[PDB]
Amino acid sequence: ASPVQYLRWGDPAPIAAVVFACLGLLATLFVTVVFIIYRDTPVVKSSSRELCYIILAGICLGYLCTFCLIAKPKQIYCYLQRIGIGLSPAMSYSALVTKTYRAARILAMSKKNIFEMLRIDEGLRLKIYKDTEGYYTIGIGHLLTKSPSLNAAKSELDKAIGRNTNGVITKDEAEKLFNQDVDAAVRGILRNAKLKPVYDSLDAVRRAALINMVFQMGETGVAGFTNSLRMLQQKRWDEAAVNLAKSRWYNQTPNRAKRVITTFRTGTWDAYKIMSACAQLVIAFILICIQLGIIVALFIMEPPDIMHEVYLICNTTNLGVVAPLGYNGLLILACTFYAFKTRNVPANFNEAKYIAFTMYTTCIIWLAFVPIYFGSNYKIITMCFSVSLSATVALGCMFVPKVYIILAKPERNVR
Ligand SMILES: CCCCCCCC/C=C\CCCCCCCC(=O)O
Ligand SMILES: CCCCCCCC/C=C\CCCCCCCC(=O)O
Ligand SMILES: CCCCCCCC/C=C\CCCCCCCC(=O)O
Ligand SMILES: CCCCCCCC/C=C\CCCCCCCC(=O)O
Repeated sequence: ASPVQYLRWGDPAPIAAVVFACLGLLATLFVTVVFIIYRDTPVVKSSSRELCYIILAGICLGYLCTFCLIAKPKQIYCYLQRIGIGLSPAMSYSALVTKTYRAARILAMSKKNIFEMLRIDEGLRLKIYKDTEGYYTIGIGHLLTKSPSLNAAKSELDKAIGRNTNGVITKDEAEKLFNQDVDAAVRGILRNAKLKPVYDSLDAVRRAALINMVFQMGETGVAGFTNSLRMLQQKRWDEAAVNLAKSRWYNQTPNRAKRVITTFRTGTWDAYKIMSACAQLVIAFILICIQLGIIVALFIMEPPDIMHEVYLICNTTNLGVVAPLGYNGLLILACTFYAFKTRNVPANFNEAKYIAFTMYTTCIIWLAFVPIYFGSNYKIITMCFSVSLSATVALGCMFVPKVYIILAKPERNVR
């Protein structure tokens, strides 16, 4: 009848879900108006604002589902229940997986440049060899094993590549091996206090130049260029260029040092030799249309109907929940994969950090939703609270920090 009547009767649940949904709707409208009024601010215009609007619409639909699950005895409401509870997480996570996939592609294309730089400078061997220390190595100085068995080296190489290599790889396989080495080198940099301040206060190209220097001499040797590192930190490229040209490393390996110094100076890859926007909308549209087609197919197979109360009970069985839940869970898994592969990306004021934390919480909440909902005797209220909680964790972990930066730190809103 009425949630207030159920509160007066002794059930403090329907009116609570209504208040939750109303607060969520008000918060979604607040965040949307903030992001529209401040569309040209660098914090908003740096991400996919259209995909952000798609995610906001998903959150709003997830909150509106409570008014469908707690409504009057009507048929269109039994339809809109399934539509909303299937499309809200779909609408959010399709845009989210598009964003995370584009971020992962950007990261791969960024590492490709360092691979090309150190292929030009250091070199590469597609067959297994031994380093000067006498240990099995292949590619751009990638250690296979410290053990003295060529068969063990080939075993670890096959285990790392995933194919019967027989001691021979390709350039892309060598790039895959080189990505782990550059990750380890960056970790070694961020742990030394004589290299981390410069590394964090640089752009990508100069970070790559410093990585090349570390690959050539080591972190302890690169830490010797104290004055030049401080010049680079203070964005004094023209002076650091000369001070590096005065070095003994420049006189021992001049050809590579010239390119590294020119890279440090100009900030471009000119010294060496080396995803659309409307496409993301269409991809998210297709991913949402797949879920909508699932929903329509279940409408045709199992037509909605009132079973037969403030709860509009419908004939929604378990399959009509399992299939959309399954597709949304696959979306969540892909989202989590691509957001974990990009967890340390600092773009958009470290947006991927909050994205990854939100994806972790969503995975946990859904893994808990399965046995809680399916082993429950109050399924409508649990569905209400679960959808509202997922929308809430999304809106709070992803959009609340941005609105906080906009409406409280207007000076940090700079590229
Ligand atoms: C920071 C701003 C405040 C945020 C918290 C707002 C809290 C709102 C909570 C619910 C309001 C009261 C619910 C209405 C009770 C209905 C019972 C009746 O009217 O008879
Ligand atoms: C009446 C339902 C609740 C209305 C409050 C929520 C309003 C925002 C809803 C979803 C955000 C995405 C929809 C609009 C996108 C931005 C509009 C635009 O840029 O033209
Ligand atoms: C501050 C935000 C919350 C303010 C209090 C809002 C709670 C009371 C509002 C009305 C709830 C009506 C919900 C509609 C469901 C009843 C329809 C039905 O049961 O058939
Ligand atoms: C970007 C995603 C936009 C999604 C917004 C909401 C989606 C609503 C889409 C159309 C609903 C049509 C459902 C079919 C009607 C019932 C008839 C039937 O299936 O037999």
